[PDB]
Amino acid sequence: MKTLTEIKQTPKGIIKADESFNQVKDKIRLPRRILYLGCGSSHFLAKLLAMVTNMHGGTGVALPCSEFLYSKEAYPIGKPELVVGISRSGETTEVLLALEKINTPKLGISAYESSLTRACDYSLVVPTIEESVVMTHSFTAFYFAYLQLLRHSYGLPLLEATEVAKATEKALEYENYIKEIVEDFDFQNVIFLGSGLLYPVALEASLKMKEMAIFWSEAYPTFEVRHGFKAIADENTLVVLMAQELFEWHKKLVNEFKGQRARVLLISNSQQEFGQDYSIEVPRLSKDATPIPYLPVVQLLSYYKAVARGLNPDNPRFLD
Amino acid sequence: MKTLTEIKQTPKGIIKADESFNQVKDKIRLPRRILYLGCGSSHFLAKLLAMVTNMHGGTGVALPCSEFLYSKEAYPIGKPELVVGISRSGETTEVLLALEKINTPKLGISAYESSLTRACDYSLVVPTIEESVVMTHSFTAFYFAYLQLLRHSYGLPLLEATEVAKATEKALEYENYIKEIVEDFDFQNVIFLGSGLLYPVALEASLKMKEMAIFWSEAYPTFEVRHGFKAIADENTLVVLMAQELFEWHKKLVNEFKGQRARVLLISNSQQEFGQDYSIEVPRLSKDATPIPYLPVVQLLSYYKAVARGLNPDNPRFLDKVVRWLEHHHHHH
Repeated sequence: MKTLTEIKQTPKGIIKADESFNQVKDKIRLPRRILYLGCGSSHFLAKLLAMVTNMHGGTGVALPCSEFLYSKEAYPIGKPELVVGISRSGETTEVLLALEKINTPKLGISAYESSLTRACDYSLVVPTIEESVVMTHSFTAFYFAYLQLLRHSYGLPLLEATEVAKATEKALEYENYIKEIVEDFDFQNVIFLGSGLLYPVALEASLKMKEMAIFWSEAYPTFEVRHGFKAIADENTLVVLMAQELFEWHKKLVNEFKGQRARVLLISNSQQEFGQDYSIEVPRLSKDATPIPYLPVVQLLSYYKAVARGLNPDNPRFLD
Repeated sequence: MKTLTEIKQTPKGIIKADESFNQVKDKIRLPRRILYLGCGSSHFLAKLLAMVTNMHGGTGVALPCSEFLYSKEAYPIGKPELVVGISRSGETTEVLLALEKINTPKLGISAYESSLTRACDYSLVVPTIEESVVMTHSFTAFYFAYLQLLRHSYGLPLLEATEVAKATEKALEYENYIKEIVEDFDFQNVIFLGSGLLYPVALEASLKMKEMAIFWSEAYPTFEVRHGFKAIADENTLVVLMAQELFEWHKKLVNEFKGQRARVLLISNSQQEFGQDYSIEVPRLSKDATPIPYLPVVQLLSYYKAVARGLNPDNPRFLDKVVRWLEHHHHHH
């Protein structure tokens, strides 16, 4: 199955991403104020890219293309120096249409030379090929290429792509364990939790669940979940807590979910024993690269839950 | 049930909101750059307040208080001229914690004089009383109260509280029809849709479903749902599409959901035949005040779905009336 093969191509995708970055690094100088536009997974990727832009001392704003089209007055757009359009195919109509409205320099991110790249001042084509309807390793690949480009543009040191790729290899090693979780626990809904850069990862993981498994999935900033959303967590809920650094509040939060009889998978960059039901540790990376190894974990989890439900994640109902 | 009663108090909340505004209008001038901080319902309210700040030509940013505590560098915060903390009780620990780290002027929005109001430079206290763990009419009252303060600060005409309140009187007259939807369709999940100011209303509605009904509910910017999310809508799904203005893309979207066998409830300020299964027309208002009548409606829908499932929305399982943490990690003495 394509989806699984493509998830497992993640380490090679990082290497391709570094190559794509290198090809464009002197052609494209990312400015400080950047607007990011995408749909579906590419919107959650836009959010991630906006976050790292802020983290490096710029101003990053993301919104869905249709909100830019119909409700831009409601959003803190300001005066971006660059607008980034994102589409895996490069043929997403809404992205093309949003960018047509814009006279600002534009950059297109895609897996293909496409309408999108051909409509922009600049293009970052990351040739991670996916035949699945569901975006997997391309999300991660686009993210890494853009990370390097941002770092290069802001005069920061580059990351070591071999090191990042290796982190995703170590994450993919948890495949058999992830299978086991899906076998051990017949969960009926799932809550993904993350803060900062792990929040868009939570949003994307929850989308993988919807698309691949037609499943009840939710995503929240880590501690925000206590404020009413936790009501839907019980003995049939898996809570996937993702954190780069852990502190006493995460211990309490795991225990609060366990008190409602939910089971907790803790995914972290650091060993921490909070009594969680399941644990996956991924290698520590720089602050900005940190989310990268979490992606193939949640992609594998989503894939195996869809297969358990007798579904084909390569071509989901209703989806183009 | 206190929650029904409190939802029905929405008109009276608008008047009280107008009076809280009048009490502070000459003491507080809102600037152009404002950060909004809240949690749960008050976070979704913060998103609404940020949006109207942008609409009125300022810069409004909103994030959950815990994201400000632990991940603020990820957000386009900038250099706000005012930070607004929101908490119905005024005792939500994360609001106090976030505000303590801020040196800029601070405004507290609460239903009570409280830790929050004491910790801020200025306070917008709106005395809507709610006994339910679930926030309802206080959301709408705080919203209207702040909307006045923004227009006043920005030298704009004030809204007419009386007209806004009558708008919600009309919305509430849909109570019977709302039960009928619930009686009619045993839906197993719900998707709320809205664009701009109606998108936070969609998030809030979907939170009311979680809290009151312990139910599978989702919320999206209207046309964003098309990108993969629509996969979970089938014959067991109610799609609640809310829109001020209605156009051709709205028609195609309705039909796309119909083709998946879902049923559609259309809440709008007009009466158009788009193929929907259910229809609710709410009074038209100024563009910023437009979301106000939609709130009672989705609160009623959540309430009636809860009651049909035999649940108690005044005191949902697990939920805490005030969401708290130990505030000071060492008691200094």
